[PDB]
Amino acid sequence: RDLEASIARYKEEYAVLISEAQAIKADLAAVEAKVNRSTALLKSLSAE
Amino acid sequence: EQQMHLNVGLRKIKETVDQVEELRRDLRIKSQELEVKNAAANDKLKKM
Repeated sequence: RDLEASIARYKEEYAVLISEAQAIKADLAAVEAKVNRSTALLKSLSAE
Repeated sequence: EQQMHLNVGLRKIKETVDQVEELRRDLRIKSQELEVKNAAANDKLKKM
Protein backbone atom coordinates (compact mmCIF):
# COMPACT_ATOMS: atom_id res chain seq x y z
CA ARG A 1 0.00 0.00 0.00
CA ASP A 2 2.97 2.37 0.81
CA LEU A 3 4.69 1.40 -2.55
CA GLU A 4 1.35 1.89 -4.43
CA ALA A 5 1.02 5.38 -2.77
CA SER A 6 4.70 6.20 -3.73
CA ILE A 7 3.98 5.00 -7.36
CA ALA A 8 0.78 7.18 -7.48
CA ARG A 9 2.69 10.23 -6.05
CA TYR A 10 5.54 9.72 -8.58
CA LYS A 11 2.98 9.31 -11.45
CA GLU A 12 1.29 12.61 -10.30
CA GLU A 13 4.76 14.37 -10.19
CA TYR A 14 5.49 13.05 -13.74
CA ALA A 15 2.02 14.24 -15.09
CA VAL A 16 2.83 17.64 -13.42
CA LEU A 17 6.39 17.61 -14.99
CA ILE A 18 4.81 16.69 -18.39
CA SER A 19 2.13 19.46 -18.11
CA GLU A 20 4.87 22.01 -17.15
CA ALA A 21 7.00 20.77 -20.11
CA GLN A 22 4.01 21.20 -22.54
CA ALA A 23 3.57 24.85 -21.28
CA ILE A 24 7.36 25.41 -21.70
CA LYS A 25 7.18 23.75 -25.19
CA ALA A 26 4.19 25.88 -26.36
CA ASP A 27 5.94 29.01 -24.90
CA LEU A 28 9.13 27.90 -26.79
CA ALA A 29 7.14 27.25 -30.08
CA ALA A 30 5.64 30.77 -29.78
CA VAL A 31 9.13 32.27 -28.96
CA GLU A 32 10.61 30.39 -32.00
CA ALA A 33 7.74 31.16 -34.35
CA LYS A 34 8.75 34.63 -33.21
CA VAL A 35 12.45 33.87 -33.76
CA ASN A 36 12.11 32.44 -37.22
CA ARG A 37 9.58 34.95 -38.43
CA SER A 38 11.68 37.83 -36.90
CA THR A 39 14.79 36.65 -38.80
CA ALA A 40 12.75 36.26 -42.03
CA LEU A 41 11.00 39.70 -41.28
CA LEU A 42 14.45 41.20 -41.13
CA LYS A 43 15.37 39.51 -44.36
CA SER A 44 12.32 41.37 -45.78
CA LEU A 45 13.20 44.71 -44.12
CA SER A 46 16.75 44.53 -45.62
CA ALA A 47 15.34 43.73 -49.10
CA GLU A 48 13.06 46.77 -48.79
CA GLU B 1 11.32 66.55 -51.54
CA GLN B 2 11.03 62.95 -52.72
CA GLN B 3 14.74 62.25 -52.18
CA MET B 4 14.64 63.73 -48.67
CA HIS B 5 11.56 61.65 -47.84
CA LEU B 6 13.08 58.53 -49.19
CA ASN B 7 16.27 59.31 -47.24
CA VAL B 8 14.26 60.10 -44.09
CA GLY B 9 12.29 56.91 -44.72
CA LEU B 10 15.49 54.86 -44.99
CA ARG B 11 16.66 56.37 -41.68
CA LYS B 12 13.38 55.35 -40.02
CA ILE B 13 13.57 51.88 -41.59
CA LYS B 14 17.07 51.41 -40.19
CA GLU B 15 15.71 52.55 -36.80
CA THR B 16 12.92 49.96 -37.00
CA VAL B 17 15.47 47.31 -38.04
CA ASP B 18 17.41 48.18 -34.88
CA GLN B 19 14.22 47.85 -32.81
CA VAL B 20 13.22 44.48 -34.26
CA GLU B 21 16.75 43.04 -34.20
CA GLU B 22 16.95 43.94 -30.50
CA LEU B 23 13.57 42.20 -29.96
CA ARG B 24 14.54 39.21 -32.18
CA ARG B 25 17.93 38.65 -30.67
CA ASP B 26 16.37 38.74 -27.17
CA LEU B 27 13.39 36.64 -28.44
CA ARG B 28 15.87 34.05 -29.96
CA ILE B 29 18.04 33.99 -26.73
CA LYS B 30 14.85 33.49 -24.56
CA SER B 31 13.61 30.74 -26.99
CA GLN B 32 17.05 28.95 -26.80
CA GLU B 33 17.20 29.23 -22.96
CA LEU B 34 13.54 27.91 -22.70
CA GLU B 35 14.36 25.00 -25.09
CA VAL B 36 17.52 24.00 -23.03
CA LYS B 37 15.43 24.30 -19.80
CA ASN B 38 12.62 22.26 -21.47
CA ALA B 39 15.21 19.62 -22.68
CA ALA B 40 16.66 19.45 -19.09
CA ALA B 41 13.14 19.05 -17.46
CA ASN B 42 12.39 16.32 -20.12
CA ASP B 43 15.62 14.35 -19.23
CA LYS B 44 14.92 14.72 -15.44
CA LEU B 45 11.23 13.70 -16.00
CA LYS B 46 12.40 10.63 -18.07
CA LYS B 47 14.90 9.67 -15.30
CA MET B 48 12.07 10.01 -12.66
